[PDB]
Amino acid sequence: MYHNSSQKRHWTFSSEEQLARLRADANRKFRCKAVANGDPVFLEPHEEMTLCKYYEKRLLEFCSVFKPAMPRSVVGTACMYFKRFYLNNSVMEYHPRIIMLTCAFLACKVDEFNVSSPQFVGNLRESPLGQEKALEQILEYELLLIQQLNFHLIVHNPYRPFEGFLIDLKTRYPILENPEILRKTADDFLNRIALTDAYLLYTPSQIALTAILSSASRAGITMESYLSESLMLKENRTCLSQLLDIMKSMRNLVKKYEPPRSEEVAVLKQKLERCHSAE
Amino acid sequence: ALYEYQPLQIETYGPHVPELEMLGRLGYLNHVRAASPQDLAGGYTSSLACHRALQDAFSGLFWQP
Amino acid sequence: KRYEKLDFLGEGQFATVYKARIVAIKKKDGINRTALREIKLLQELSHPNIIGLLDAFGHKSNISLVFDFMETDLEVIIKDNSLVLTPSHIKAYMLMTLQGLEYLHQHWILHRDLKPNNLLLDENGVLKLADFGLAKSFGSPNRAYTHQVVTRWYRAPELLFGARMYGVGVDMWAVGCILAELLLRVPFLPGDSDLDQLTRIFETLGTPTEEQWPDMCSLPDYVTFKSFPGIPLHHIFSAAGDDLLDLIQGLFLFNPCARITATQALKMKYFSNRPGPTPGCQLPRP
Ligand SMILES: CC(C)c1cnn2c(NCc3ccccc3Br)cc(N[C@@H](CO)[C@H](O)CO)nc12
Repeated sequence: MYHNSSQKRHWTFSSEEQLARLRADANRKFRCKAVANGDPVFLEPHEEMTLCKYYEKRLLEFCSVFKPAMPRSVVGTACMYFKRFYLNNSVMEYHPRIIMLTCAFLACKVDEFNVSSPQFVGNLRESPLGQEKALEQILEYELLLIQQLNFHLIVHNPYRPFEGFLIDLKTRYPILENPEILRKTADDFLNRIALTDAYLLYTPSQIALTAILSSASRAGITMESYLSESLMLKENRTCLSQLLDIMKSMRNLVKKYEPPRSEEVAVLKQKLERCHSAE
Repeated sequence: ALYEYQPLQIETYGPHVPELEMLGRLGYLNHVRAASPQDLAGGYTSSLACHRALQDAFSGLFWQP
Repeated sequence: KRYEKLDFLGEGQFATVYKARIVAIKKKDGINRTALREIKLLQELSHPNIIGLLDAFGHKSNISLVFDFMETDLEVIIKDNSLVLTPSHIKAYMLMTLQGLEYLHQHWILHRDLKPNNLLLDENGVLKLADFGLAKSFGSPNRAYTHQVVTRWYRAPELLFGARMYGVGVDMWAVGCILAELLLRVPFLPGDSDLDQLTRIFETLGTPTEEQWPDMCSLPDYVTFKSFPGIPLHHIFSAAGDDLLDLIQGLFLFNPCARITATQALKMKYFSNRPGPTPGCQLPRP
């Protein structure tokens, strides 16, 4: 359960500034180690973030076309693994292309989506020799990824809380005649939420509720009473205000997210290949 | 020196979830898929799925890092 | 790593356990799925009656888990003959097992491997559920669970009939079998095959009817059995008092839905009656 999970205890952070501090610290540690081993080669943390966003998008593409069809919870767990790993590691020390595959591998294992290693690597759009090489890389990096996650493998996704909120709305909010028409748009919003840092800053229930209410606002339906009356927030107005602020900041997170640009992506990829060749 | 039962008091940081046996009486179960006869024979009921979904919907909703 | 090996404790098919300087270390597919299951489940649980995972390590696909060292286990207690199992000791063991199971079920996890050797005891008399290598999360409709879980002697009849979807009833039936073993000091239903296990169940407790188990015939491996009267429980357990018989009957109900949950068992009068459970310090040491 999330309310006493390791995700809440160690992997939900107070602010985006703390995440930026962790990423900058990772970048600075790699720079220190590379200089103490013996220049425009190094990537700056914002470039690292651009590459990480691009490779999270590739991870989503990989998990989408994965046969047998990957469960959505496995994809969420893999994306969370990627985010957590690159919170404390640099793309220069560990290549995101291998780390995303390792994240998907570990997520399939943890979420009990039994897929054999040959049929896991068979999903890669590469010749067999590349598939074996990638399998060896994934096996090498599996324990590293697990250690960098601090052996915290259970990831609480917003999908089950989303379903629970839909059940609660169907049962106790007759004003919302058919809550199901909120799902599609809400699902869309959830996807955008996945592209930001929101999964590291907000609870899954908060993310699901924000997606639902953003869908409702986009549909023109207002559901203040559901929060105040059904969810028991008229007795404690301060808690309702905090929830509203959480949701507004989450919407602002989605608003100010910037997708990576293709030319910057290509330049940064070539720079990262340079880093991994020189290293 | 005897034993007196005390319910597991764990903070959910969210709205109170109705008890499992009350889900049918309160109308929640009309919005979850009915359990098949094999499910019931094995001991699995739609009340369990509804209860888990509601518990995860309400867990940590009021929590600030 | 930090740990230097000191003694060899035990060995299973998935892993081998050795005591190290004081902790216990348990040793192309990659990291073993059983070890990952144990790690991912024990990292999300913190209860006094659930074993704690201190650390893990390894190289490449190899991995070793580190737990706090447990002095004994319920199997050694039951099989020991110099030890007397008073109703107070039995009640204490059941209480700790049921408290751990109630916490575990509250977090929607089935142990599915409950047996006397998987109930570990420390020097302070605290019982802990261990061996979460088969434990799984229940409550999700879109999650097919195999029925090979639970060792045959403790496997619930719904499992033996091929139940793919089940709930806490499997753990509670295992708990009832453990209680019967504590009372009799021998395994309750020592079947040598699935059919033999079902035969022993239906002969000791009577073949369940369509009224005791409404959808019994809908299970995948359901086989019609001849009708046994079943031995009355007070003859099997002559020393047990009426409250204990009530608890045992609740634990051994054939309908898994009607079978008593861990919370319901904890609320039963058997645990609140006197004598109370013995303190962990006064529990028998083999
Ligand atoms: C691994 C960890 C959970 C642990 C810690 N302690 N411990 C004990 N101690 C009891 C004992 C002590 C000294 C001499 C003999 C025994 Br018996 C047994 C055990 N049993 C293992 C295999 O050995 C079962 O396969 C599954 O639990 N696991 C553990």
